Amino acid sequence: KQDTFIAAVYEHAAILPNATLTPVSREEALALMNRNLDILEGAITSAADQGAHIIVTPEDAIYGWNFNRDSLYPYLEDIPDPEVNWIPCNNRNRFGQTPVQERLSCLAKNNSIYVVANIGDKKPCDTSDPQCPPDGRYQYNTDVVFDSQGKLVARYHKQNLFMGENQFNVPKEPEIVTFNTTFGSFGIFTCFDILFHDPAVTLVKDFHVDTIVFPTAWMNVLPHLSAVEFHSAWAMGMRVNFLASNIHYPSKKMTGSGIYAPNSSRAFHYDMKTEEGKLLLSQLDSHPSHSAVVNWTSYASSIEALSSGNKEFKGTVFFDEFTFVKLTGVAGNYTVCQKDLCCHLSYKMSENIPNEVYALGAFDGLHTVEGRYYLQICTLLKCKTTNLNTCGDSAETASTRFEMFSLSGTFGTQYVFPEVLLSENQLAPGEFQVSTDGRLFSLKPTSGPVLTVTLFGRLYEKD
Ligand SMILES: *[C@@H]1O[C@H](CO)[C@@H](O[C@@H]2O[C@H](CO)[C@@H](O)[C@H](O)[C@H]2NC(C)=O)[C@H](O)[C@H]1NC(C)=O
Ligand SMILES: *[C@@](O)(CCNC(=O)[C@H](O)C(C)(C)CO)Cc1ccccc1
Ligand SMILES: *[C@@H]1O[C@H](CO)[C@@H](O)[C@H](O)[C@H]1NC(C)=O
Ligand SMILES: *[C@@H]1O[C@H](CO)[C@@H](O)[C@H](O)[C@H]1NC(C)=O
Ligand SMILES: *[C@@H]1O[C@H](CO)[C@@H](O)[C@H](O)[C@H]1NC(C)=O
Repeated sequence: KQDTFIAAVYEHAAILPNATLTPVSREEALALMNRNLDILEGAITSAADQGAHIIVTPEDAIYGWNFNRDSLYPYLEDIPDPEVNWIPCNNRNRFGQTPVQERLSCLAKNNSIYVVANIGDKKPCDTSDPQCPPDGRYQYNTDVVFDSQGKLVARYHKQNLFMGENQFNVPKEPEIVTFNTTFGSFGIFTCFDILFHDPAVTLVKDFHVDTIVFPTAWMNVLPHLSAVEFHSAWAMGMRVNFLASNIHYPSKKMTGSGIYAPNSSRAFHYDMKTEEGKLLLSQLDSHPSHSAVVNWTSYASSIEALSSGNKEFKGTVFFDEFTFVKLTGVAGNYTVCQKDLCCHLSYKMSENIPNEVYALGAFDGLHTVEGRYYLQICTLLKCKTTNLNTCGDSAETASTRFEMFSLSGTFGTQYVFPEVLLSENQLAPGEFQVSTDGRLFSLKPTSGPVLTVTLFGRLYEKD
């Protein structure tokens, strides 16, 4: 047992297979995957050379995301259950046709570092299995973890597939996967999983993991679902360490990797301008200590409305119709409600920028586009233009700094993720805090202009 460790995550500019009309050969698939593994090896060795205990690499980092069932097939391997007790590097012939697992095992062993990666699983089946797909096998999006001896210690099949992941199957039941180390208990899940209850919430609530490792290939959607923004907020809301390893592909708005602790981001990377990968390291506590449990409706339910006779308007945020009120002065106090959710904001801007409009919004309803999930959100955000019809649209930059803010709401859930995002998609580590009574508030003037301050709530039972 050790009290701290060094975490590493790598943002990877993947080598994508070329567009072809029919499946490539096993041999071609393996040659491509090995070209990606050559680059990941560079990151793994560099991290180990700086004393890292664990490194995470991204979802689809080894073969990309452009597949149907058949074009994916040659990239797949049969990945056994870790209960078999297998070190591929030391016993390479135990299960045949497993060169990717072998190389990952050797990378972990030779650099004595835990290695988290995402590859593809195939599970052959018969018609005797009533669930067996017509084409004779299951295909899974699969995280694998190898320990510092090269032993396979975790295998996780992605539960919540994103629209367009037609090449993979959904597992029969959600797989709750953990692995224990000398530097804490770890849980694992993948990209889209972060928006759902199973396995993500269960790992924290039932299995009490200290840290999440998180391969992802996330497409950023402002104002609330940029990777570094939402991932760091989830970590703070769930009170776990969080190691997010993302694909680097600006063409599809993929960039946003980091290492996040319960109180704050520790390192983050965002880059839409280059095609470079990036390795991040940071120290973390093996067993983070926590403050008291946050009651998200406590302060909000205790006060009278901060404003009345609001001039309210409708605005669209990522396809959801929020109820907004405009912030008129350089300082103010507003309350706005939609159905069961009332949202309260107190603020003071550093300067009124005349052509820049900010609004406070509330949403309480079911999201349906690109996925189905129930939301309660209170948001302060920079409107894209001066027109109120653009409040909620994607806004990349702003000029208004804030001297103070305090946001809260009457949430009917205890799963709330506190987000703060500054202009140019920068996080604000150490500049804000969450109180026990559910207030997201500033500790000092913001170091840069504000894109949003948001409390993003999930009511999993209403999905
Ligand atoms: C209404 O908003 C104002 C900000 O414009 C709040 O003012 C307080 O400002 C002082 C600065 O001297 C801070 O110390 C406090 O932190 C601010 N408010 C807090 C903590 O609530 C004012 O309090 C707001 N009204 C409320 C909350 O009823
Ligand atoms: C990944 O699961 C995609 C998840 N989708 C997003 O990042 C999406 O932009 C939001 C933020 C969840 C909004 O709906 C993996 C993936 C990557 C590429 C293609 C398909 C799936
Ligand atoms: C894709 O084709 C280009 C051009 O011939 C080639 O340089 C590259 O190596 C190819 N990649 C793969 C995976 O075949
Ligand atoms: C592991 O190191 C040994 C050194 O002899 C060698 O067999 C192999 O090339 C190495 N593999 C990796 C992936 O580092
Ligand atoms: C949270 O606070 C509200 C209002 O103060 C109270 O009614 C509720 O019982 C509290 N819930 C928990 C779980 O502490």
